[PDB]
Amino acid sequence: KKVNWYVSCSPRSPEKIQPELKVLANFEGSYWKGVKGYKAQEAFAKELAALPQFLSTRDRVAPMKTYGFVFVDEEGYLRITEAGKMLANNRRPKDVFLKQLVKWQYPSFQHKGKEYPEEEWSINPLVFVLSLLKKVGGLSKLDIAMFCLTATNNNQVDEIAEEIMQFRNEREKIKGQNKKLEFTENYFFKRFEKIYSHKSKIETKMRNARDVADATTRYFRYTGLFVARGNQLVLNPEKSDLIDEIISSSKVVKNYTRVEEFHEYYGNPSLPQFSFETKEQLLDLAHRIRDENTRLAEQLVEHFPNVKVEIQVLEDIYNSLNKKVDVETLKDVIYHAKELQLELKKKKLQADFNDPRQLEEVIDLLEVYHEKKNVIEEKIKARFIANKNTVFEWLTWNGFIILGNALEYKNNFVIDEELQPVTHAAGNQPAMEIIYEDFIVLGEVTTSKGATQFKMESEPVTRHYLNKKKELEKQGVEKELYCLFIAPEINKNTFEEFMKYNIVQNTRIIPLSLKQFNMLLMVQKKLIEKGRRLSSYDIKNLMVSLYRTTIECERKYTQIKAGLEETLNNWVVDKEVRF
Amino acid sequence: KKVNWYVSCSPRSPEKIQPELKVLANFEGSYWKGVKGYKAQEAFAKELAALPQFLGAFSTRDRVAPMKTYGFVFVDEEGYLRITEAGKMLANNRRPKDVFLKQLVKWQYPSFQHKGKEYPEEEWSINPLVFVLSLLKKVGGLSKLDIAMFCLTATNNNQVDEIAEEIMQFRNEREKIKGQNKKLEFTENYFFKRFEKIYSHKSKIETKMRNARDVADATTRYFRYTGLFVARGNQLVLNPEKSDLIDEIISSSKVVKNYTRVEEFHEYYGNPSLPQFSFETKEQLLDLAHRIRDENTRLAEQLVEHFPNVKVEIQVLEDIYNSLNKKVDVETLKDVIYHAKELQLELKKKKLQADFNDPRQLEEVIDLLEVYHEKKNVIEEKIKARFIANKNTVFEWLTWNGFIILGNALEYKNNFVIDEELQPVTHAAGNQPAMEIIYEDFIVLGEVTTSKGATQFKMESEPVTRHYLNKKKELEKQGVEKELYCLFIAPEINKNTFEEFMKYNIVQNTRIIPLSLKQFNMLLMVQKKLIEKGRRLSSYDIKNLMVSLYRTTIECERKYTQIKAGLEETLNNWVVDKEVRF
Repeated sequence: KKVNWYVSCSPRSPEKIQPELKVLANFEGSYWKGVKGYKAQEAFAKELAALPQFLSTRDRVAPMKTYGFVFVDEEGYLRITEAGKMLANNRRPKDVFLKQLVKWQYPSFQHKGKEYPEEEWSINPLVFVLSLLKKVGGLSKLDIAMFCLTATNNNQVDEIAEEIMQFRNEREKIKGQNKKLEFTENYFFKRFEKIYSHKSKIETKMRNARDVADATTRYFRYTGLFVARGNQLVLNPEKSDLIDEIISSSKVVKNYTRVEEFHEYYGNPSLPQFSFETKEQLLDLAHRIRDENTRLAEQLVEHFPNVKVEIQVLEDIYNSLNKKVDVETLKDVIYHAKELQLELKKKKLQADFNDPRQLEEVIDLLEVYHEKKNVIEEKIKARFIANKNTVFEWLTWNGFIILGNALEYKNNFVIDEELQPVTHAAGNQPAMEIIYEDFIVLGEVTTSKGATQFKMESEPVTRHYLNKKKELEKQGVEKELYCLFIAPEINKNTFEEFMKYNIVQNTRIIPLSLKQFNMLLMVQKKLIEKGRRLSSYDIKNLMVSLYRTTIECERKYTQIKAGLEETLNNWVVDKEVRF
Repeated sequence: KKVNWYVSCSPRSPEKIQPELKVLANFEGSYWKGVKGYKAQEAFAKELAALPQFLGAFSTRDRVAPMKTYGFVFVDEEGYLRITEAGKMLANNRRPKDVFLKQLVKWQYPSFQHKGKEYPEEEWSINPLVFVLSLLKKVGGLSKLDIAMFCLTATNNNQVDEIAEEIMQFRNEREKIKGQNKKLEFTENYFFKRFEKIYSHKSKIETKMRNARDVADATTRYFRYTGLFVARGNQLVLNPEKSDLIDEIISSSKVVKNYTRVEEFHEYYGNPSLPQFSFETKEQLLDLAHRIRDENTRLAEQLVEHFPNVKVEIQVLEDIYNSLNKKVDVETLKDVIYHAKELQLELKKKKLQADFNDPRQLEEVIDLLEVYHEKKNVIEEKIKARFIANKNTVFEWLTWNGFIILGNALEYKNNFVIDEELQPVTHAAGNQPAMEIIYEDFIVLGEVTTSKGATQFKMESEPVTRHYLNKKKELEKQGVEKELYCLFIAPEINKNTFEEFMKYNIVQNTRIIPLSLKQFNMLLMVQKKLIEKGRRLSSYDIKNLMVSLYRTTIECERKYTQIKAGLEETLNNWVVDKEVRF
């Protein structure tokens, strides 16, 4: 028997399921089971690796089964559930996840019989964590790896809440931040020992837990039910009504041993049906969010006219309802309108940033990346669920939000409903794309150094830029394209290589040290103190200048290097603030 | 400016330095530089050629250069030949692997031998052996090829992280490539291009790659000699019994700046006490001595019931440690520790007898021996994938495991070199049999070759008979009264080689017994089946085999095919006698 439930790491973040599932849907109706199925699994594996997204079958497909996107009918054919179809078509993907993860239970068709007896097992894991959080405050990745994976029954909420509360109480006693880690780590080894070389073996289970707890946080956050506060998973205050209804109507259905019958329920993305899902109530919910958005916008359009973008998009979303007023159209309007709200929140950060303490938090946090590896990991884990690399992307992006005037601040790393970081940008994408009135600036960041940096950033960066420019041409968008490449320490060979690309291949890649990126932030801080702020033109100008310097200066590493410092300081001084 | 360091292949194996150095030390205080130097260098070359090792002058500067490179010797400001303290130790044959360990650790570029324009401080600051220690801590093992590709062209101690990085990636690229032949292509291609960036063009980069390979070989031999590294398969790894020493070596190593002036530099480099290690006090040397004792006592105690031939080592340990009843000084302790490790190594040879109770381990030696019936290219390929050593050395090694498996010897004396985990390094010298197996009341020399036909006759007739007659005179001389046999093993025994030994047996009173590889394995097969049944060969059974085969060689009709069939029958008789299933 098993004693933990798990969220697979294939992939670690949910948004990567969609492209694989889209490819898998093409094998619907293929023989899939045993030896007669080899030809299809083989053809799939292969058409799958051909994605830009990837440049063993049973291991990738398993999560898709587990979340009831797909199954194998009794006579051996691959089937795609209604939920799978919707996700493959990219229809309201986070709602599809929310509803599947809410119905997720043990036992199930995947996890039944011998290894999963009903004496031990009866749990909806997502809804467990929702109930559990109603008691405890939030749960770090380690809480979850420690305590939650091992829970096998919805009944164990209180027992497990209590036991966590005590672990917090026995840890408050241990003085020394160093000594607290020992206590925690030893408690971890012991608790798992009760439950599962002796020494090296339990440690490997503890490793596995920490991995699976990361994935868990990422999947649960993608639902919009949970968010991050600091390094703690907690409930989303905007979803209280829903979470309630979810806890109330939850259940472990007993009919899980026959594949067709089980998936008729578990594959159904309309289930569970919630109380507000009527035409009447969906209209109210659609209107309600329009009001929230109109409001947010209206409080911001004086100081920050770049919100006219969102305003126009809302008009476009809602205009559907002049054509159709059915349940389905309403759900799409509501989904899109919440995405658009999330865009509005990115623009509201612009306003939050008129507060020097808020602006300074980003500066100060960015500063941390000057410190040594060990101090980096420490101040991060204490403040964020996502790892340091992903947080650097997050922070830089906030930097561009500080500087203002973009029509869109397009993070390519994943964030949650409270704009907190989750997952880094995919290999085929820059970390962010900042879209202005008449130019576009890509953000490429890294924390890697020396020979390693060249390895890792040279080709990706130039390729992203060249791919992006191709796409603008294709779409006939006629804005200049720059790329700011930001690192705490830029490696000489990396720098020279982008220089080569700028003059030879006509890229506009501008390397700025972290120190230099920060000066921009401080510059904007001081402007705001004096009731002024950077314009779209100021940023354009800075980008044009620094690029000009890259192609016009003598082809000597320290020549260009000081040339950038030169152009930079020109622009700095120009804003007529000293220090 | 040079881009690689190097271990000379003169000699390729480090144990051959000692006798040269001993001869060379006789020339201490001789003028050695330039034109007045000619007389001395020539007297030396001549004395050097007199050794058993150069029979079975030329450029000296090449014989002597490694002795300069490792700090055994130098030419002083006035141009006289001087032997450093390390050289003196090694000449006298005191703790020679320790001497080597210390000199190779201190060894650096740049140096007194390797300085100036060819070796600029901008590019060069490396201790080669300590670099490979560091590197291995990251990548686990390094094949010769690895060493050829990545290591010889490192010129700075700080390149470790970088080269580790680069290797892991190369291993990740290679691992994804499907198909053995295509893996080889990529490997050769990566190698080719890498060395192109560093140095008929194609054939010039390939000479460099070949050299790199050869130097990698000598490198692994010298490094293994130190005991710091052992072989696992065809990989050089760190010796896990040496974690602590390795870490201390890494921490305290350095490239000293005072290399330009000869006397000053050698006062450091020729000092066989440097570097001084933490445990090298009387107190901690005592603990180290006691700790090795306990290792030895333990392995001897888990053996002595079923393998009472470990009584030899038990007694020798006693003799070694009883020195400390008389003196406990740092020097006596270093000697005690040195010998007790040597003796530990003997205990491990006796432990193999126990490991071999496991039918799988036994069978591995049979199947490896079995590979030498294949074509030359199959042999090379199957041995390069499993050993650092060449297939000729590995054949001596397997034959010797063959004798361990048959059991009962007081001593299994490999004359070829093995490392601290008993893996093979270097074939036996031309003036020795490959092994000497010593029992209670008889001795068996083992001579083996992979050679065939006229080239086997040419190579073997005279050295085999000469080894036998040298050993026999030496026994008489020492009053050791045991009969002396030799088993001569080859995959295919040449008619003329055979008849030559038969001739020497009956005319010159040798006891040379040539067995085919096939017949050798048949013995091991027999002992295997005896073990399956709770039995095993005794010392008697072995003696009986040797005596009988010998008798057949001198008693049978003097026709080649008669004696050849006589051996088969005697062998089959002894096999039948053992009552096993063939």
